[PDB]
Amino acid sequence: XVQFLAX
Amino acid sequence: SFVEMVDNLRGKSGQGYYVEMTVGSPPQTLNILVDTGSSNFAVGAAPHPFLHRYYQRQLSSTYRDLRKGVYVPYTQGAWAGELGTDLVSIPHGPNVTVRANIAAITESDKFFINGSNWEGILGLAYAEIARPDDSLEPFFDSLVKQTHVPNLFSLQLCGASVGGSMIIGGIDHSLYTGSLWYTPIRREWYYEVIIVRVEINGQDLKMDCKEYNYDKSIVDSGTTNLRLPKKVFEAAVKSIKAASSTEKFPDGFWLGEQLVCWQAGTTPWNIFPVISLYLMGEVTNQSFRITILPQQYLRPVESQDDCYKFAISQSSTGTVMGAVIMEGFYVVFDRARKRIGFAVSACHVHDEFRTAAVEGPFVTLDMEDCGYNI
Repeated sequence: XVQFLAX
Repeated sequence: SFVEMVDNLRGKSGQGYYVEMTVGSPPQTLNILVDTGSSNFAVGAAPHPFLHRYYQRQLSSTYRDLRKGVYVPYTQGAWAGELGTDLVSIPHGPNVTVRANIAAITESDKFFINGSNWEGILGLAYAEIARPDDSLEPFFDSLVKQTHVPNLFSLQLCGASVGGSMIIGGIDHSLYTGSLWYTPIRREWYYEVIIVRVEINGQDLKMDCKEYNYDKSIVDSGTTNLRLPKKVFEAAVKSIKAASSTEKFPDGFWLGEQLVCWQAGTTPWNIFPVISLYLMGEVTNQSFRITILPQQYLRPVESQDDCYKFAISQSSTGTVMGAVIMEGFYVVFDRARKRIGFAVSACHVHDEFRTAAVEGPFVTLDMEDCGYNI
């Protein structure tokens, strides 16, 4: 796999 | 005293950890992935091929439409939806019910996972990084504002069907051994921290600490891997290869593009090195270090063969201390005192020869300079 916030 | 919150997390290895949350009235319970790397609470609210259930707003008498759309992009995936508020409880969490913001997810891209058992996400970070903006109060902020629950939570992520505990409002001493060591939360947005030194099997990687935190370092339960800035990743791989040189592996293994498998129960854990990150401490010029095992950074991919993926990977958005790091430790998100605590997890995967460790204090100078500034 999981790859949680863009940034 | 927190016994009823013990073992309240579940998951499939590499697919995050989730807690049950009950939304609306009459109750609708859903499985919610716990994400310290974002700040939006969002739940599937319409059919999706990978969802077996979802939030049905029209059936909740207490649902209030906020009449505003919301969109959140993550590293690979994204979702779009509609904002509202509703009653929310965590049945194996604190004994309270709060009115919280909820993003009802109506469309998504590469967000939900086939067979993961979770239907939403709980962003536990701070308002600064909430969408659409910092005025959308995150769940934990609502919890603390509306109730007596202390402004602290802790996570024990137990690796490999995985499980663990999210203790809300305190610390449970059965979940760790040894001492808790704390690092400051540098800034309340992500859970940002400062890494001051990195070692592979006790050998200093010898990079400028500014590289370790370019452009930030964060603790992120919604990311599986330990992710490192490119220059750091490249150096780390070189060092890990050298330390494990008694065995040969294809270049693609270190890039996560190739798996290597061993016959059931023969993985030579001992040929891979331990990895230590030193973190800024609570006292001037004082640090401590957390140390993980290959059991943490070599992840099982589900016969009579045990296949593994190297779960340290490259990042262009700074260091991400994901499950690879967290699975070694009981991690205390002490928001009230602006600090994050680490202790050896009572549940972490290890062997008869090595254990994850949290050790200190050490002397590290000029740690303030390690952090990135705009």
